[PDB]
Amino acid sequence: VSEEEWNTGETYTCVVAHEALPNRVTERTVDKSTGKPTLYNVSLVMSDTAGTCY
Amino acid sequence: ICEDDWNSGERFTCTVTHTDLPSPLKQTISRPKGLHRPDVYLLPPAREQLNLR
Ligand SMILES: *[C@@H]1O[C@H](CO)[C@@H](O)[C@H](O)[C@H]1NC(C)=O
Ligand SMILES: *[C@@H]1O[C@H](CO)[C@@H](O)[C@H](O)[C@H]1NC(C)=O
Repeated sequence: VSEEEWNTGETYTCVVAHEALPNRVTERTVDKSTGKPTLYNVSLVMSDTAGTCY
Repeated sequence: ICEDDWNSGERFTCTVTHTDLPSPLKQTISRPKGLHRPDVYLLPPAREQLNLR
């Protein structure tokens, strides 16, 4: 894939079919931001941490 | 009155006679002479009640 088409985003999926896979088919995916990135941007927020929990 | 008077032990009488009922009706009132102290706790609102917003 041309380098302009990868630095946009563009999720690609690889589907394989084989006689020992569960539903006979599996698939993976990658884009610019998931696979081997140079930037990990977590942003987590916890809220109502006291709460009333049973 | 003054509050030492009701606190004293002296009784207080309300004396009324009526026309049809000629006899005086004595109401003799006093505080019952003859003790612990309270322990005020203050309990704060539940968490459930505040989660109703
Ligand atoms: C890094 O995290 C901060 C805090 O949320 C955020 O404002 C900033 O944009 C992030 N930078 C990158 C490069 O992800
Ligand atoms: C990192 O994440 C924050 C929150 O979503 C976002 O505002 C920020 O722009 C991100 N950084 C980059 C470089 O996109």
